Amino acid sequence: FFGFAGCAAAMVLSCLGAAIGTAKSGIGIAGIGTFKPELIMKSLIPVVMSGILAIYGLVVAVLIAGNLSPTEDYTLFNGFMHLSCGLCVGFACLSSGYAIGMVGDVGVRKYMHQPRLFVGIVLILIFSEVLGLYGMIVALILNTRGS
Amino acid sequence: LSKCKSELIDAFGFLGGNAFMKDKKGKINKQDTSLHQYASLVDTEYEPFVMYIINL
Amino acid sequence: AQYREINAGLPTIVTFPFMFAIMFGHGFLMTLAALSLVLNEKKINKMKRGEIFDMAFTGRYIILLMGVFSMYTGFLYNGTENALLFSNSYKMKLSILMG
Amino acid sequence: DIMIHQVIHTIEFCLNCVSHTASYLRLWALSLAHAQLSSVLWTMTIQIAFGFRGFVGVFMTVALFAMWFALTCAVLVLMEGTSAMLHSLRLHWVESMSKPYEPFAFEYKDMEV
Amino acid sequence: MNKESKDDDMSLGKFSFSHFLYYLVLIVVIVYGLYKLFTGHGSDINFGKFLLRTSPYMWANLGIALCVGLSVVGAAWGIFITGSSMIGAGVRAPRITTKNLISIIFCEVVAIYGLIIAIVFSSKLTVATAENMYSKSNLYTGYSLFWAGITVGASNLICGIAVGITGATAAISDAADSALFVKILVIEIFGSILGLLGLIVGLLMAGKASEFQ
Amino acid sequence: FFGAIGCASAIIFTSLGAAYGTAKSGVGICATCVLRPDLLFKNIVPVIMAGIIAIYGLVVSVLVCYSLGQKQALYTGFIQLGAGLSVGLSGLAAGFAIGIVGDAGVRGSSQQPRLFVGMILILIFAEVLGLYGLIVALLLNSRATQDV
Amino acid sequence: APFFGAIGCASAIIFTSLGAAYGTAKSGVGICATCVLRPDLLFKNIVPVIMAGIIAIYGLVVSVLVCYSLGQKQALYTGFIQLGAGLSVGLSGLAAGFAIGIVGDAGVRGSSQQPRLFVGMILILIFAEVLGLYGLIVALLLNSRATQDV
Amino acid sequence: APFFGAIGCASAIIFTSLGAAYGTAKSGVGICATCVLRPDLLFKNIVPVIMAGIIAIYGLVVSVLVCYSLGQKQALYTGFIQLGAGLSVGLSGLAAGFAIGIVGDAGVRGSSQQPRLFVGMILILIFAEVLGLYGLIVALLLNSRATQDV
Amino acid sequence: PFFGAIGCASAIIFTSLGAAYGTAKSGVGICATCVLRPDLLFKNIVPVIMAGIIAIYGLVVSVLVCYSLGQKQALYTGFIQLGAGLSVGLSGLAAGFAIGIVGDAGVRGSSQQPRLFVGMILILIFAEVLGLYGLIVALLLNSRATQDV
Amino acid sequence: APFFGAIGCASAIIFTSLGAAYGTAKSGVGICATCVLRPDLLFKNIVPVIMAGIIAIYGLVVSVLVCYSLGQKQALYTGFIQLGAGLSVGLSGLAAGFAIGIVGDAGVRGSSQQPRLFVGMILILIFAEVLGLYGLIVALLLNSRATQDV
Amino acid sequence: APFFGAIGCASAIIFTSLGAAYGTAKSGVGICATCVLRPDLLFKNIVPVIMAGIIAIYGLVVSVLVCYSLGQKQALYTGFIQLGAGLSVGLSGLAAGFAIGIVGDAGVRGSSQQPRLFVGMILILIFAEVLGLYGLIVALLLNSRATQDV
Amino acid sequence: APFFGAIGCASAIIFTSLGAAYGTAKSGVGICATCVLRPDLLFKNIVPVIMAGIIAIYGLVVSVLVCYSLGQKQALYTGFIQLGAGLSVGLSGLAAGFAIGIVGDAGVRGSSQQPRLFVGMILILIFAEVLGLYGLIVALLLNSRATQDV
Amino acid sequence: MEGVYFNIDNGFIEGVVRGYRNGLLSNNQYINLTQCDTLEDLKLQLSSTDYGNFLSSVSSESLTTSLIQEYASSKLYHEFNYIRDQSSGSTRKFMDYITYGYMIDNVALMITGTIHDRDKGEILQRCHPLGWFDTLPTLSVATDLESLYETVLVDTPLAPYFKNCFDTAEELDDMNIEIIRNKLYKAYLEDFYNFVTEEIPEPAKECMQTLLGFEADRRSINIALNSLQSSDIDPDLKSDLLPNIGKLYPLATFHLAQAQDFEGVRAALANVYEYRGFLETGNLEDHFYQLEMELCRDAFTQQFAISTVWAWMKSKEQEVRNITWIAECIAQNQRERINNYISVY
Repeated sequence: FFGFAGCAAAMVLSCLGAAIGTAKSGIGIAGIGTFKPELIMKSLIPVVMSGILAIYGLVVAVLIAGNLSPTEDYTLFNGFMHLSCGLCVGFACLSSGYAIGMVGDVGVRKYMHQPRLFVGIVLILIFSEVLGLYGMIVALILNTRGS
Repeated sequence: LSKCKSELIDAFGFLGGNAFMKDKKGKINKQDTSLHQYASLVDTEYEPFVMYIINL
Repeated sequence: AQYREINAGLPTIVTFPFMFAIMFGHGFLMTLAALSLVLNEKKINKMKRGEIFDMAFTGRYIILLMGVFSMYTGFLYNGTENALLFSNSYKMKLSILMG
Repeated sequence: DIMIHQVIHTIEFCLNCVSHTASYLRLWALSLAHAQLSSVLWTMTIQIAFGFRGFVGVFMTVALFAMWFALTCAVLVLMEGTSAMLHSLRLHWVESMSKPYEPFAFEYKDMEV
Repeated sequence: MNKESKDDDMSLGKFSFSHFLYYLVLIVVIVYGLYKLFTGHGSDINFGKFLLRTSPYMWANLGIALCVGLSVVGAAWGIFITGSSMIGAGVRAPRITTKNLISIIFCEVVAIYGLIIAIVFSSKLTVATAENMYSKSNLYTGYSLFWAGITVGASNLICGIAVGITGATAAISDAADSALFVKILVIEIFGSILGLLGLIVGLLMAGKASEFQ
Repeated sequence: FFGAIGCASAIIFTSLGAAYGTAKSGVGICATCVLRPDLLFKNIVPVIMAGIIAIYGLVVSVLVCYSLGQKQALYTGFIQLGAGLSVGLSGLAAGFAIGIVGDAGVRGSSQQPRLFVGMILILIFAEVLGLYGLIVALLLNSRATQDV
Repeated sequence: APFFGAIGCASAIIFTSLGAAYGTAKSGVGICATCVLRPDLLFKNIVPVIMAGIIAIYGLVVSVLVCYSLGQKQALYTGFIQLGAGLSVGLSGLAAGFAIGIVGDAGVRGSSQQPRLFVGMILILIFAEVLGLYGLIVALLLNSRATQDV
Repeated sequence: APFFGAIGCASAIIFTSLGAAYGTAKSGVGICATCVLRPDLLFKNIVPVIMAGIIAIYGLVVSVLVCYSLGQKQALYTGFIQLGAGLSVGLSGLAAGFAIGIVGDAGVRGSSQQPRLFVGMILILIFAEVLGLYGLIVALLLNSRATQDV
Repeated sequence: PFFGAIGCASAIIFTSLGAAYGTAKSGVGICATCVLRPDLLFKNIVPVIMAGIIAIYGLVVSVLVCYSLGQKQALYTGFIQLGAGLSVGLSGLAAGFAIGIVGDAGVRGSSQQPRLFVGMILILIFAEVLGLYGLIVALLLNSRATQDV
Repeated sequence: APFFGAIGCASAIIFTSLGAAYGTAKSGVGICATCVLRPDLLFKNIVPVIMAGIIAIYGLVVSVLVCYSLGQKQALYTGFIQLGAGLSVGLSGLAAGFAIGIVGDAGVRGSSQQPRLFVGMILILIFAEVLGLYGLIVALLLNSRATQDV
Repeated sequence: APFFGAIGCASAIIFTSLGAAYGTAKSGVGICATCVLRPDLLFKNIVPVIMAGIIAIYGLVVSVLVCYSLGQKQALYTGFIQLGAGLSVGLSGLAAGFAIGIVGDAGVRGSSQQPRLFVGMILILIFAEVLGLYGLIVALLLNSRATQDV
Repeated sequence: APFFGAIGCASAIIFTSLGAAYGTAKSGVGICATCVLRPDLLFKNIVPVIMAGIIAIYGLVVSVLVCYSLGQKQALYTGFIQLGAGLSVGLSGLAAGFAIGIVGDAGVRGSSQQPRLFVGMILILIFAEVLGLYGLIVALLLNSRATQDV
Repeated sequence: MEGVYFNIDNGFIEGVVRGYRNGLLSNNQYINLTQCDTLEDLKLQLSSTDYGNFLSSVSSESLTTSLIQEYASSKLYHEFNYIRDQSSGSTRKFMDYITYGYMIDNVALMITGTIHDRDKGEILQRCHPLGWFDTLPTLSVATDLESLYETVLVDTPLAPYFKNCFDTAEELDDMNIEIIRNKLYKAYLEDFYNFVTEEIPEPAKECMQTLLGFEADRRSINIALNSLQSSDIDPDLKSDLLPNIGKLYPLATFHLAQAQDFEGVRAALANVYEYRGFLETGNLEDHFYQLEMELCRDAFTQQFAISTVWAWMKSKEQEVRNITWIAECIAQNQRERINNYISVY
């Protein structure tokens, strides 16, 4: 029954990472007096990009919860892989949301100062969202290779 | 200009004297004090012969 | 404190050096250095050498009496001291009986 | 005005009565500490000084006795400088039941006059 | 067992120092307890030859109370920065800062979120919700309710904290005059779905631990 | 059997949160009351609203204390910890938010008589978090008698 | 057996993703415009995000190889030898991601004014990114002897 | 069998990669700060990052040598040896990288201020690798007895 | 047991960390003093070479402690070498920590006046006794560790 | 038996070496700072480093004397008096070195301006040496009672 | 029995020596600064260093008295009574030394300007010996009841 | 069990001596700092140190009374009521000294400006000193039941 | 980081400071006010600010001399004493040091002016939260270091004048308000880095480090340019030389400031500043105000931190001088010179 904590701890880091990223983007989108030209024109990509991190860990927690049953092979002890899968997806989603919030917090404020850096901030924010896929791919590859 | 200034200053340094010759190369100027100009009214570098540094 | 006969601290000259001398023959060097200050009181009173020698020269009588009384308690220690838990049974009640 | 003076004198006498006997126990501690610190070096120096007869006993005994007496005089001066607890306790606690720094100046001024 | 009285005193002592940390300086947390637990765990972990692990079965307690307490404790802390800013505006403007109180209901939904799962997490019993390893088997259903309620409580607390942080910046929404608060409310409305999706995905991923006869 | 610390944690956390909220509401009410003396009765609502949260922890602590000393077991000593922790954390968070909300409502009501209805509405609406934890603690404490 | 060793595969990309997130986070912060425009250093500043993500991309192969080598059932002998390769790539990816984050922040702030420091700042992250490759090589060498356990 | 010496291979590369990353970040901060005033000393100052980055090769070679000396059975004469032998070279490389970063920052700022400091900073930075060489020699001597598990 | 390898390995890590901090502070003081006058850079380099000599005691003590290791691992051979190595490691770390402040203060004070080089060289040369004392204590503790079972 | 009595011998030399290192650093900082502004007090300011450096001989002699009393075959009740006397001598040497460092720095800084306080700084600096002698005497008295058992 | 009662006797000298060292350092720090304004006030201000350092005799006498009472054999109930006297005398001497350090520094700084406050500063610091005398009497009464036979 | 009574008897006098030392230090700091500005207020401001220093008699008398009932051998029933009464007396003395210290320092600092609040500070200290007397009375009532066994 | 601090004291002062910071003169009001030359257009844009409440109560079209000083004194006293009186804890205690550091410069000049035998019957307060009759007259009337340390010890917390009085007690810095003002500006610049380094763990600050570094470099370049042509002593500390960024050396700032005239530290410090190669005091004065005005509106975007209140408290000094210069120039029938050159607000 030790494998239930690994499945329950899957989206706990992705939800706090996406909540901290959306709170960092919403806290960084307060300024600065003008909202017609640029905000939100290309600044909403960080909240929608970091929003799928909780859905990836929720889908991985649903797949790991559906894969783990009390009538399968559970006398090994071999149920330690659920903690590595859920913690692996949770650390990747929390690091992706934490990096997405820090990138969106400076990228949202950097657009009002100089308009030429909007393509650069969106270019770095688009590339920074690919960190969370490794925990979901490693969690699905780890869950596919076992029971 | 550092090799020609050190070779020309070392070669022609014995004409003026052995106590006023020193090794130097190039021309280093500063905003607080322009050095390497061979001034005769203010404090600056001096050599045994006439030597001027012109940078175009 | 400008009393003519009492009270000005007359018991401190006997209770002060006698109780102060019990904390210390280690008192022989203090009796010799205090005895040098008797002959050196005249030139040392007008010399003013050092900072501790000035206050020591002002209280030369207290250092002579306390230094002379320190030789008895200093030579008495080192009944007899051989180990712990033996001399402490008499040294413990000796300070209470003296106090 | 004697009401607060009576309770302050009763509480001060009750505190100083146990404070005198409680404060008087430092004599055996200081004497045992200085006597142990002197007898440790003397007992650990006399035996090493007395061995190896000849010139090694004179040079090692003189060099050991000089460094032993040199630290012993500084330790005795350190204990004599640290022996002001009887003057502080006699000036603070002893001055209440008998009657400041007036007794220390009066002790030196008593022998002068 | 000693894990009940140790986890209860550690849980009360952690919330006591954690609650007294942000309060006035009357007590401080033990900083040496992390290095002492790390050195004691690393020292006893290496020597001798053995695998360190705790072995409870269900413990029956922390799921329903931990879910509703973690959700209510997280939801109750979000309105502090929003109400201080909305009332902190004052007479500076009659604008949408006094009409943006819909985020306080979204932060108030985090109290019911997790408490409804804690209400649904107990069917016809209050000491044990399912079979335990004291007179029966299959204690994994009662074991997973603690991690499911802790994950749903932490997710509802993080969604309520993010909703309160979005509402505090959505209170004024403008650094200068002539500003609109709909842009901050649009981003603040996107953070309220994390509590519902995290509570539905957390409650669905945890199964059920009720109906114990 | 360790339900005594869980039963005392409700009144401890509710007393600490109500003490901090009454301290901050009394500090802000005392600071804002120096300007105008008419706003004392309007500013005194946050301390009385924050101090009413102790009744839920006292009633839950009395109800949890009533089931201790006459009947107890291994499975009947876990609901009191979560029931006390829920009302304690809800009362502490409600008092901590009610302190800053009472100070901001006291400053807004001290500025003009417009935000006092909003601060009184938010302070009157903040009791639902403590009422939900009190209802969850009463619901968990009510089912504490199944066998024996 | 206890089946200890499955946490090593999941712990590999944790420090690498945290190091790359700290690298892109520390590189994205700071001002990059002088008055109204820049020197076109926005195309030069995109290299630190790929350089910070390269440590996580190289660290993901160690977690994929450890996850493929983990399996459903394994003994304590292969599980004990299998665990440990992820922490070496994770610590080097976190340290190289932190040094690439500070070098990207100082090279981005100093690179905003003058782009002359991009020659050294581009070689600094390339010379610092070898820790993830060495940790992935040590994780591959440690995982090479953990297959076919009994 | 029971074994706990698997973390000794990544323990040297973790501290060596962290110290080399901290020294490379500290050298890149001073090189980036000194590159704004004088852009001539950037190529000369770029050598200290590559010179500081050579400390990871001792931990990588010690980790590969410690992992290569692992057999099929675990005894009480091989476990706990690679943790201390690799941990000594890891701590020596971490202290050498930590001193190399502070020496590289003050050597880069002082060398950017006045010339003739590159010989002293390169002399101290080149002389700071003796602790990593002695820790690598002690790690090789401790790693030489890690085999022959009874 | 079998855990004396970290204690035997930490002795060179402590002296290496103290010598690294001493070389860091000596390089910081030489870098700060070399900005005003670049004529005493060779005189200020004596503190890094003097601070770096303390690592040879922990390295030789670690090699001598590693050479005395037998073929078995018990609880009697993993307690003396840990304190013996930790003693020389802490003594080398404290001597390097004092040599860093002494070399930084001597290098910083040597810029305005070079007359303090005799006192700073005397205190820096006199502060190396902790590594020899910890090395002698590690050798004395290592001498009683024979006959390991 | 455990044979863990070496921690008391190592803690005395560790605490005495740390206190002597901090006292020598604190005395050398004020001596090096005061030596530049006044070269006449160079010979007078050297007393604090020599007085602070003498604290290491008490912990080294206590560790060397405690090392001989350990024995080739250790017991369970043997490592108590050496641990208490070693910890007391280590704390006494660390407190004596910590007070000697601030007393030497304050004595050198106060004696740099006016040389009239050399007697008070010399007596106050010499008066703090009784802690290491009392802790070394207590470690010798506890070491004398650790050789009769077994 | 284990005979681990040496920690209670050794625990007093660490806190007493640390408190006396901190009080002697706090009095010696302000003594050199107060001695510069007046040369006659040096000997008057030097009393707080000896008054702060005089508290070590209680822990040294308690540790020296409890050191000889250990011997070789001990009981299961022997070793707990001396820990309260040692910890109480150590914490009382450490707190009295810590308060005597700031009280001696503030009394020396306040007495440096006006010489009339020296009697009040000495009288205020003279009342601090009751805590160390009460803790030393409680440690002596606790140490006297630990050994009842032989 | 061996013994558990000395922890409360040591913590009572340790907490009372620590609270009285902290209150005496905090009162002597403000009294020594405020004594330079007003010479006539030196006798009035010295009441807080002497009034704060009398709090150690409760923990000293409670520690002497608890130590008088404990000999060489004892049971385990006294080591819970003795530790409870000693912990209550120690917490009451520490709370009384900590509450007396800030009021003594604030009273001594505020007494220099307006000399009319001396009765409020003396009544505040006299009303705050009863907190240690209540814990001393509870420690005496709990200590009265600790002499029935042994 | 974000999401780890729950300081209600910084949230209350951030909302109370945000309520006054909401209805304030922005960059569009300053740009429209500088280009405006009409009484209705100037009074209409400035009337919607915090200082425009006195213009709303007392309607006027021409800005007077006493009206700008009374409205600026009531706006600064209402913006400082109101936020300082309503704050408590570490936020109010740390916020009081910012007003005490600004009032310490006028208190040191009044203390030196009292010994200098100068007249004093009216003193204006810029950012000092205490009045010029309770704390300023007691410290200004006292001339001894013991009375200044005793008067500074009564205040909680201690002000920055205790270190300047302790350094000036031995006569180690200067015997005027110039060297004490430069050393007090250097110690005040180091105190912001010490407080920012101390509060870096609990609160997240990113704009306060860039604004403190740019304000420290602009304050060091302005302090070095202020001592140029004023007979500055090369041995005494009068240029405010210290490391705050990493590209400014003390020999380049003090050497180029004292008698060298070397503007290489400006171009070496950064290329995005207003002045990096200029040598005129007029262009350097507007460039220092434009560089100090930057990092103020961008720092106000982030909330729940003291970095926004630190730049917001410093923006009132340039906003009061810009509003007083624009109101006095537009009311006096003239054209603005320093206000027209500045465009960064």
